[PDB]
Amino acid sequence: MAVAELYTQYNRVWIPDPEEVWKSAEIAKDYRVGKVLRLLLEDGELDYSVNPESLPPLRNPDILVGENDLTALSYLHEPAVLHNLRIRFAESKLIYTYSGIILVAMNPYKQLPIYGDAIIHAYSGQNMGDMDPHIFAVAEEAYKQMARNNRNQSIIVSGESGAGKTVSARYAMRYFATVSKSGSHVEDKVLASNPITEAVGNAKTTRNDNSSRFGKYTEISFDEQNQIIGANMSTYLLEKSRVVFQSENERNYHIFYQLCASAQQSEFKHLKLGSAEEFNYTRMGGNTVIEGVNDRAEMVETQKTFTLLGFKEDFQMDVFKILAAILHLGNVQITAVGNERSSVSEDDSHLKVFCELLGLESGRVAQWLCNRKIVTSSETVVKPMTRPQAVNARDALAKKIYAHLFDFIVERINQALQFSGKQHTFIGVLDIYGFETFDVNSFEQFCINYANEKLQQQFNMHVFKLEQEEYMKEDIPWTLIDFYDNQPVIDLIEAKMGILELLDEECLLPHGTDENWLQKLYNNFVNRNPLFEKPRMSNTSFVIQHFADKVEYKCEGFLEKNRDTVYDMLVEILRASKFHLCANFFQENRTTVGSKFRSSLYLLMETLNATTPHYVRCIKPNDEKLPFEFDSKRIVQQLRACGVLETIRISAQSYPSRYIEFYSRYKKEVCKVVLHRLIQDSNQYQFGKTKIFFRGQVAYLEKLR
Ligand SMILES: Nc1ncnc2c1ncn2[C@@H]1O[C@H](COP(=O)(O)OP(=O)(O)O)[C@@H](O)[C@H]1O
Ligand code: VO4
Ligand SMILES: [Mg+2]
Repeated sequence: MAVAELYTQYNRVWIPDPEEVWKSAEIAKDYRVGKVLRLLLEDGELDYSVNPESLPPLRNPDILVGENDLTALSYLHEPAVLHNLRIRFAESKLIYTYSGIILVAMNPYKQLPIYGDAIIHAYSGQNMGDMDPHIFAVAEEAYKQMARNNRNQSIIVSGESGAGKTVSARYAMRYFATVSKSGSHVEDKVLASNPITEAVGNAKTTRNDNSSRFGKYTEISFDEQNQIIGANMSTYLLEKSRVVFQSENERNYHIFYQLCASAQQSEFKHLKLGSAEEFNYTRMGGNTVIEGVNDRAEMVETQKTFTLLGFKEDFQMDVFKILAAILHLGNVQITAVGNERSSVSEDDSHLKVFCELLGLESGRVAQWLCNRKIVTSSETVVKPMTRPQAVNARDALAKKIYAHLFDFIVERINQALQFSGKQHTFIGVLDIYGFETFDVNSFEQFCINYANEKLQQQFNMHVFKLEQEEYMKEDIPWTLIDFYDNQPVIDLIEAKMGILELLDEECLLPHGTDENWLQKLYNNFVNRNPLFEKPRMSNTSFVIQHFADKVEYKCEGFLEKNRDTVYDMLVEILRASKFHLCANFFQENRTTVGSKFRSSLYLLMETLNATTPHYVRCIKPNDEKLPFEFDSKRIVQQLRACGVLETIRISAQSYPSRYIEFYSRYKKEVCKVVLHRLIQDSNQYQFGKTKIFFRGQVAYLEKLR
């Protein structure tokens, strides 16, 4: 129709380019309705092959600065979004951009002076959209709605590893803490909870120098005057294998390096530590230092933060003792005796420190690192362990001790953040590990990536399903916006016949194996479920089509990691610990890791669904942690994965403000003909079965009051 009349001389379009995904091209001669199109490139010209139905994407008119909200784009398509963000990022140094209520945040990889108190208060009391896009605006909007509607809110940040979720979450929490002040100083303690959990919960990966290896949901509690009174942290599966293993250029958890960097301080001498390079549990990656990070200085800050939360020096030394003990455990020499047996010397210097610190008997530990007890009714058998088996038992114990320590710190943080008053409302801040893939992906990545699928599902259910259904039930004209439903890959993972259920099945077999489980995966899903693949050149791995990328998983270690057990005799020894904190960990007060995880995510998703969400979509602009560097191919891959274009389409098309409430606030044939004969714009508001939808057309009537 008129479409062809838009493609004329002097006009520009987007065409595929390998490097920048899309490249611009100017139209030479006007277009004729119905097969080709002549364009003048930046360097030369060609007759662009064209589909008369789907002509090349029209380019938008240049503006001095990229529009603050992408819904404002006349021609809404992928090239427009990619280009607007590039211009705002590379040229204007703007990391934040609106897609309606949904915020897009680009990782600058550079400190920006835009988070000060003056700016915080400039955003306070303002309406969403009045100010430039900013994480504070998202936070203010949630605060505004909580107070005005007495409704619980959620800040839900998303994106792949290193995109900037944790940073966004912390700045949102800082905003809340500042505008709630002056409380009659609980705010300082709520904020302190983040860096503590980072010290024991974050570590350097090749994607992120400060990668979160656990999921976090922090409910911030408010009183009736909307002042912070406390908070509660829910954590989700910590990466345990991190304690005893690192791949090249990766580190263990930060606090180990903070501790080792403090080895020669007087207060720490009794822990008998050395450099991080002495210990097997911290040296494995080949590099113990993070560029720009002084681990000794971080130890000092960590100690201040513990103190801020009310954890005195003795409490701090007690956790440091556990951490030191774990390090020494990793350096306990286990030697091979023949081919079937292992041995640990009771005089092993690291074993002695380990036992001194945790108050254990060295003869007992050495014995039961290298042997296992088998109790039947008829008898008790003691079998030797091979050195590999002994190492595995040793490392399992280390992981278990650390897991308890982490839970213990979280629990005590929650005790310190408790309140006696009544919780009027709360704002929940979600910060979980983001999508990640490496040369070698295992059980850890599978769980993280499954969690990210569920979050994308929760986003989609709210933004696309629930929202568009409301319109259809209210019976108004609505053109449907398509989105990619990731329910299938989710079912493949979590449902009755799923990967995780099959893993649980194999784990019940006493002679279960990773290989037998993998074969069952092949048989059930190869050439049967499209989202499941077997590489042509591998009989040890499987591939999953996730919303964001395809990921290849090695089967090795899935059973072990799903079972997550320690030998009874080792647990019994630590249960008899003469160190109070350790004995508490292993005191006596079925389901697998995979099953506990599913249940935890189910409860989290329904927690979120019972709040008003506020979505922040974080994008990692490049893979080299470079300041304001725009990698087009990687960015467009993330935009597609998060359904950013579709989010903008439904954002532009949606009615922001939504009969019985109409009359009383300020039959249905009357109220309509009343408003119709009141405002000359019939398009400025659409009437439904039981509600009238106002396009900011609703704000006009407000000021008339
Ligand atoms: N707004 C920001 N300002 C400055 N640096 C940032 C910002 N967002 C991210 N970064 C940098 O990127 C790093 C990784 O971000 P992070 O939030 O920890 O990632 P994740 O999404 O995996 O939680 C930050 O620790 C910092 O180096
Ligand atoms: O690297 V992040 O795990 O914190 O998503
Ligand atoms: Mg993080």
